[PDB]
Amino acid sequence: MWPSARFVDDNVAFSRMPTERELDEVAKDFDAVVVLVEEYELPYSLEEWKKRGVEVLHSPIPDFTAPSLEQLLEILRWIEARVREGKKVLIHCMGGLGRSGTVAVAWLMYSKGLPLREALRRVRSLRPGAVETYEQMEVLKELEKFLRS
Repeated sequence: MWPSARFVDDNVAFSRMPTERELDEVAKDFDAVVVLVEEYELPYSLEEWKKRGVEVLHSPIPDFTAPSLEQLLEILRWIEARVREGKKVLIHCMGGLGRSGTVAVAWLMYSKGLPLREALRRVRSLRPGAVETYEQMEVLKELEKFLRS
């Protein structure tokens, strides 16, 4: 396996951004990637995934910002669809902590129904520093309120 990835369940992992040298490595282990980095901060084209048969969701979140609740729901629904297909999914931004950790926390709440406080603790046990900003925490609170409705 690609040990930079940390799995929050059997199918979904989060990590820092794979370099071009790591693409075949990640493609061996994952069938889909959620790319949270802006295109202009990529060192290769996302066509690199397509030539390897890996499905791509490109839903960028600017550095040090939170996704909207609607953006987070779109990403969650897409991860669920790949997982239902039996695929393994890698979530990544650049650093592997803030934006990717937020989506990882959201996935646990969304898929397992975990409360925010436990999902947060889980992901930070995996990667200390995950979910970096107040806005990232706040969209996770909004997601929780959404889900409990």
